[PDB]
Amino acid sequence: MEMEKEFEQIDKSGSWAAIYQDIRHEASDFPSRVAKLPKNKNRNRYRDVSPFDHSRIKLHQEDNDYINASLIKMEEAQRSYILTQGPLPNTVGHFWEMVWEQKSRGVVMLNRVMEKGSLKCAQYWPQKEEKEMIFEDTNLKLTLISEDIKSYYTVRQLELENLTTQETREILHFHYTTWPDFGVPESPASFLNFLFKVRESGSLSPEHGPVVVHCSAGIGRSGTFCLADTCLLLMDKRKDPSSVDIKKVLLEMRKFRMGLIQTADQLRFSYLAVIEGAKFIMGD
Ligand SMILES: Cc1cc(C(F)(F)F)c(C#N)c(=O)[nH]1
Repeated sequence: MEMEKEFEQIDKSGSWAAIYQDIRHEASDFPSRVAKLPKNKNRNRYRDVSPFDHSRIKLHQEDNDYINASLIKMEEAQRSYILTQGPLPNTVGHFWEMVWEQKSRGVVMLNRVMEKGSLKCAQYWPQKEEKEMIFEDTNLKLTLISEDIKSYYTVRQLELENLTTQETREILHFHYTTWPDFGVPESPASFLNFLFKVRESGSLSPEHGPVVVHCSAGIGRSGTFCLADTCLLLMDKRKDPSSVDIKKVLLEMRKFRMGLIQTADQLRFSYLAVIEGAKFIMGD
């Protein structure tokens, strides 16, 4: 069924909440024993959003290797992603340790530090060039190199130093600053423009570690980014582009982290984004 035809029949019958509950019913359910140990209690932003044990990202430390982050591997597509929660006050050093240890090139942030009059994350990168940050706990220095503020997003160059060794690496911060407080955007055009800006940078390419992607909980907004990116990749890759089924790709991705796409509005938007993206993909 050409994805767009399925979109029209679902939209006309008014059945997005219905379809979404079905995906939630067939989703995998694996154990997250480590996320729940008493010691890890202040490392989780939300009581009901946890990394599955089989796919969790482990820190290289002997003390406590735990972070709320999952490795998502889409095999046929040849693309991996790290999905994580917005850092907390006491996990900002762990966040930057993960970026270093996994060799990531880019970080994608899809929330504002404050939304709905509350804090969704910590201010985990420097606001100014001359005022760097040290994370004592993980032996790291982070420096703002450059900022490029656009209408729908901001792009930043950061330098990360492991003070243990004196090695430095350049990290790219892609910040989508315009998701509305409520709901999803009206047109996917600015979100697709943003996705392609991340792609262009090399941040999603196989010669780097996996990209790190986060929103507040790391499952909603994040899930949409990854779902859209994987579905366009497979359309470009397969012999039959129309054999790409969004529902199947989602369920495959939910094998690695719980709860990816949190509302039927967000599922509906992910179809829109892929559909509009296929005009590019397909020679246009
Ligand atoms: C079973 C399965 C499904 C998918 C799906 F396409 F759906 F995402 C991929 C990918 N990529 C895979 O490697 N195995």
